[PDB]
Amino acid sequence: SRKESYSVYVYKVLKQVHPDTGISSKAMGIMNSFVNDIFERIAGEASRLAHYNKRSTITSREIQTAVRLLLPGELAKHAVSEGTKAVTKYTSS
Amino acid sequence: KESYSVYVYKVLKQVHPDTGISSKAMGIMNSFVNDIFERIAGEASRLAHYNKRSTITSREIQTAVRLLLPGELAKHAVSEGTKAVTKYTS
Amino acid sequence: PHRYRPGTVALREIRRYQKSTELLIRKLPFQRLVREIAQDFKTDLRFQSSAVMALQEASEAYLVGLFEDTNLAAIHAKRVTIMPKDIQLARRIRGER
Amino acid sequence: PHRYRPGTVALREIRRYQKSTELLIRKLPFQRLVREIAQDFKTDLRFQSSAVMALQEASEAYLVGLFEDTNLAAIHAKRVTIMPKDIQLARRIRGER
Amino acid sequence: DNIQGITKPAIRRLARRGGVKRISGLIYEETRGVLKVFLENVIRDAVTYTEHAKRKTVTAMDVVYALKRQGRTLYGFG
Amino acid sequence: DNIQGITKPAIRRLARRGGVKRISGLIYEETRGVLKVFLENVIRDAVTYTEHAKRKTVTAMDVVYALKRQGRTLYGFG
Amino acid sequence: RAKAKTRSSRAGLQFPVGRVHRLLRKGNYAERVGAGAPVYLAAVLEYLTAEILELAGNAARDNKKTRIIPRHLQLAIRNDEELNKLLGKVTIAQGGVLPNIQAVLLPK
Amino acid sequence: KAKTRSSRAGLQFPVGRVHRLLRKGNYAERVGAGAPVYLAAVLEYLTAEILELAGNAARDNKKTRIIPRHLQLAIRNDEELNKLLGKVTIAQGGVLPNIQAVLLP
DNA sequence: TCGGATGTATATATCTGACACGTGCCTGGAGACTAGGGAGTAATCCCCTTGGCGGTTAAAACGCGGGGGACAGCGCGTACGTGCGTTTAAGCGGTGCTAGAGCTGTCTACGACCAATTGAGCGGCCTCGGCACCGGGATTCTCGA
DNA sequence: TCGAGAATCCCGGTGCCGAGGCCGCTCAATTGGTCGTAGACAGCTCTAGCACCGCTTAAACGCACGTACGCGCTGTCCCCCGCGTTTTAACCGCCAAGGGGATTACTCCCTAGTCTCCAGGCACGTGTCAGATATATACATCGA
Repeated sequence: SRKESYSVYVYKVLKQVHPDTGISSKAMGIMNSFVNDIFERIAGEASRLAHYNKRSTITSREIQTAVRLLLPGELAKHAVSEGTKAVTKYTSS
Repeated sequence: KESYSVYVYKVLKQVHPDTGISSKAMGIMNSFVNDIFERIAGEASRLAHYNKRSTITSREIQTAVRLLLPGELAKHAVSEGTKAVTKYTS
Repeated sequence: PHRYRPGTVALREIRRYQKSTELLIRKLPFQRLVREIAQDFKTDLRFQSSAVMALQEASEAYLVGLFEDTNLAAIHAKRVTIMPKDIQLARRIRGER
Repeated sequence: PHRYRPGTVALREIRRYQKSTELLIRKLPFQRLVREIAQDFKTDLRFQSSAVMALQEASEAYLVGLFEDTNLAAIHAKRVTIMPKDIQLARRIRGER
Repeated sequence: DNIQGITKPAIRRLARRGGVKRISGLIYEETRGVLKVFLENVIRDAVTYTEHAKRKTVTAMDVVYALKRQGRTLYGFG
Repeated sequence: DNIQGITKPAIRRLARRGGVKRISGLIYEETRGVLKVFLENVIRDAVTYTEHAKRKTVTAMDVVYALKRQGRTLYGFG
Repeated sequence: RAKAKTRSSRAGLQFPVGRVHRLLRKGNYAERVGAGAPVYLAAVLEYLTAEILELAGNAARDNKKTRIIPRHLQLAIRNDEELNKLLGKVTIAQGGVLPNIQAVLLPK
Repeated sequence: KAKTRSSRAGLQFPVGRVHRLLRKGNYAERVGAGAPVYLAAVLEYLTAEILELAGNAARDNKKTRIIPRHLQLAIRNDEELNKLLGKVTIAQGGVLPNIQAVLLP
């Protein structure tokens, strides 16, 4: 039973933000369920967007539109900006 | 363009032989059929993903029907589905 | 001078507007409102007639549902008139705010 | 020989159970109720302690939200004590019949 | 503005369809506000849908998809 | 008769957590009824998931799925 | 070479087995689709359509009309206690609302 | 020699795992190269905001370890995160302490 | 407004049990190369959406009773807080143990997949009967008396 | 009770346009073969859910007394309904155009696919400190 989770990555994010804090096990299980829910939500919206336009590929445009649809205003703007920044840096290197 | 128009018309005539249906009512029926189809198919796919199954069979559709239809509706729907499956296999 | 008692001309029209399936809002002002609201999102937009019709139908259904809920709220407070506090009560219980 | 005036002990409690997170319902009675309800669907059906705890917490949260909604409905009616009509109004506005 | 195009008789007719006997004077402005909020919410999603398709026309599919996104599925348009 | 196992002070504690000052007598019975309805609805889907899984034990993940299908997403169990 | 008997006729249905199979395959629901799943789904859809059309025709007959209009659909959905909750979150275009006036509001 | 796609994008969340889950989820026939990067970036930003609010809410309680109660407080107190997670129940989270003004004497 | 008596954080020692850190290994994520198919680009061209003009009038805006309902004040008696003894049962700890979930090993029947091929379903054209509408009449609420 | 008045159902006559049927006529659903493989089936393991059993104690409860307030009654008064009068812009029909939403043809480049290897992350073991808990103290408040 090789169970996969987001423990290490979310811990890295916390150390990036708050270097002197920790996550309890129940709180970390809640984090994992939050990230899984958001991931499946965005992926489902992107799949719906691709199927609505007779398109058979999930690209960055679909994820951008999905995150613009689901997240609230300033959250959507910040998420879109950060995602575009990450995509450009990945493309450059 | 794909539409359940002739199919809904046939079902209507089978149930009410002397009853017509308007174009807007037919469009609403088509939208209802599409909505129920996508709902049941999504639930069946979700079941297959939960149970680590790569295919959707009559079991997944039956469980999706039981989930998405309340009470007597689910019972009669699974009855008709089982009847049709048994008729098709034989 | 025959004067109808205040109140009968309410339930009378209520029977009519529940028996009918009209849209109860003038199409051109609602289309203008939709164009104005969408102007704040993209400049120089075009709307299909089916799109504005669907928007009008959705707003109609939403508003009649909200009016039913606020009528229930006003009845609960031992009143006949609907007042805005009932509106925010219904919208808050419905999870909108 | 003193006595706390009605109203203060309600808040000494409302604050206590709002600032602290607990389950507020005895585990074994709720588990027995869950098993009794599930008996009507499948016979001799087993459960997991994690599933029982999940049902526990979901029921707690559902009732807490329902109690906030019904409290607000009662306050809307110029009242303080919550009546079953308040619960019915909250459930009808939320759409739960 | 154009929110005033939703006239007082329109609000009265909507309340009558909802089954309301007497309307207070403050209902109309609040109804206009809530209608504006709902229309903004739906139109945001519809316009994002029509941007994603690289289109400058808002079709009925965009509107029905936006309505379905907020759990307000609409039958009769495609 | 385990529906009475949810005692009156339990409903009182839940109301206090929700922020309620005074309680009527019928509140206990009404809350028992609504809780019974909610548990019946959730457990129906949980047992259906168990049936489709060919299992005889209701895991917490099935309860999470049943709650998610009902529009009440649950975090902290998977 | 034998006669091309349709799958819907083979299953004694009216809804398309082949079209539902194609939609299930192209809908990206699962990597593979079973043989009996389209038949079962077509049967369920046909039963639901039959129930909706039966109640709509009854409502139309109550209105002395022969052709079915969206108002009859709305009446059929909102009068039944199960189709209403199945379609509680949907709106029927031009269907209106079912007549309902609260007893408190009535005079005397 | 091998460099992970997460580091190549200057991110912490696994781009490879996101790509694999996009393939495995039957979401679409094909997955673009940059779609997993964008999705991982969005998830990383959302988690960063959630963890920041959880951390400073926990520090408000003089606790250096974040518990589900801190998560609930952080989500409910923020306007936009509350809107995003309005229909979400956090286990062992509790509710915001608030009493209506009419109830007070 | 205060003597004073509570459940309100505050100040400090003791376990202690979850938490974060070595660790190792195997398995999924990177590099490397093909190809071939989904998709961008280009042109086009025809639908349809925007725009605006004139006529009709149904609908909206406005003003004026005035009456019925929203709201404030009082009385009451009735149900709902509060200590309290108890008794009722609920967590808390320990073990038995066994149905049952989870992982393995065949291998078989079932699901793609591709080459005909054909009939069922879709697009366009009548075409007439359902239904909308109008106009006069019988019929049914209504509200002052 | 009741009758003039005002809606309201009803029925007959007229029009007109969508529902329905028919006729080509593509294209995608059917047949029929292989080809691989998902899970069907049987089996072994170990694990955690069920049952008991007793202990100690939280709390549920049934019962009293005081009283806060939920509700009904009285009264006021005010604002919203009903109707008549006066705009007015919504609606319908029409015409013009341009623009952009679907299409068809052509590359083309990007990702699925397959082979190889390695490093990272997850299961395991473990020393450690964040925090619950026990004990005594400042302290914002119901009655005269």
